Amino acid sequence: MNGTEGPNFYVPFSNKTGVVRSPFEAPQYYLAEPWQFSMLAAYMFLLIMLGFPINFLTLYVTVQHKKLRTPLNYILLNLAVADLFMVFGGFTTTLYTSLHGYFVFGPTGCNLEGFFATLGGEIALWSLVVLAIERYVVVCKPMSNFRFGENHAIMGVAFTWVMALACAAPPLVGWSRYIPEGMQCSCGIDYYTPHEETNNESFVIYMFVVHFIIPLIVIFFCYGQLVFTVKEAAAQQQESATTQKAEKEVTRMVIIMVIAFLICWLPYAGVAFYIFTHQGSDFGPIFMTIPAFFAKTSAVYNPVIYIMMNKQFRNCMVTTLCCGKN
Amino acid sequence: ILENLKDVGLF
Ligand SMILES: *[C@H]1O[C@H](CO)[C@@H](O[C@@H]2O[C@H](CO)[C@@H](O[C@@H]3O[C@H](CO)[C@@H](O)[C@H](O[C@@H]4O[C@H](CO)[C@@H](O)[C@H](O)[C@@H]4O)[C@@H]3O)[C@H](O)[C@H]2NC(C)=O)[C@H](O)[C@H]1NC(C)=O
Ligand SMILES: CCCCCCCCO[C@@H]1O[C@H](CO)[C@@H](O)[C@H](O)[C@H]1O
Ligand SMILES: CC(C)=CCC/C(C)=C\CO
Repeated sequence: MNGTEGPNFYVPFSNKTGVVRSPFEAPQYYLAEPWQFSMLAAYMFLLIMLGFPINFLTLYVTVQHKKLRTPLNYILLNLAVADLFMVFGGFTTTLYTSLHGYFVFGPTGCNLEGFFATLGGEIALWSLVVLAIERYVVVCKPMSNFRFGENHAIMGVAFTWVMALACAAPPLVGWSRYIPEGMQCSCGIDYYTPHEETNNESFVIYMFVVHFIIPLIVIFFCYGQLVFTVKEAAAQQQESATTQKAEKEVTRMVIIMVIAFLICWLPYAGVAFYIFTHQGSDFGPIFMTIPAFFAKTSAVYNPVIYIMMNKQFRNCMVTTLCCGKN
Repeated sequence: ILENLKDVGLF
């Protein structure tokens, strides 16, 4: 036995020496040296200093550049807002708590920081799915005589919020729960304890199938059809050097988007699957945060891939950052 | 497809 249970938490450290304390009441310097909490605070500072400007500037240039306010760009703005939910609802709170050594805001603040951190990551998750669906519908033209408009773009954003609420609200009402994870400074969905009072097992399964398998299949199918459509069109039009460049660029971006999506959620998939299955084991609190590293950093590199590598957005941002001329 | 690839920000 290598954990300590409480009414609303689970510290991954044995209490056979009597030093384990509540993560809501006292610093947790027995599961990690104080400098590791400082490095945890240092990494939260990095995500804030990089994640906020790049994501805020995306909303700013859209206000300034009329050509960016198109329906196909709504879901990109929804991506920037979701990243900001991760920055302020999660990153800033964790920077604060890590400087204390424990989660100072108690169980109520744990549900708050856990709801908005899960909501932010899920909106960004499903925004990448909706973006693939729209790009597949627009380019592959799978429906007969259909034009993507403003009402379809709004429903695409509303669909992400509904999927995120269908993913962060259940822990607040008794399906799974929010508890401090790893070094006990940030809160998330419980998959380290089989808390039968809230049915953690059926939620983790519903979490894995509906909110990871379904998104992964949809993204692979849509972008798979897109690369097929583009390569087919260019093959039937090899006299156009521009169409040959487009086929290469589109293929290169699809590989980058799919690989980045895997780097984001696959470590969180397997490592949390192992912690869930091989439960009650001697999970290092440092080992807990290995999947959280790749997923949380997506608040920084999703804007780089989906905004900064977009020609229309990058030109408007260079103009705005360079005082108005470039 | 060149026009639709620009609309979705892929080219
Ligand atoms: C794992 O580590 C520790 C040992 O298992 C545990 O800490 C102990 O927690 C108990 C309370 O559950 C503490 O008990 C108090 O101890 C003080 C001094 O020894 C007593 O004065 C105090 O008196 C009590 O309160 C009332 C009297 O006014 C009375 O109603 C009670 O019957 C009783 O007399 C308590 O006995 C104990 O000191 C703690 N020990 C240490 C070393 O901290 C941790 O909580 C546990 N970790 C977790 C996360 O649960
Ligand atoms: C960005 C601003 C973050 C504020 C950091 C809060 C520092 C935590 O201050 C706490 O005060 C306690 C009582 O004095 C002490 O035990 C410790 O110094 C510390 O845990
Ligand atoms: C398996 C588990 C406890 C959470 C899965 C998290 C994931 C891979 C995606 C969440 O949308």
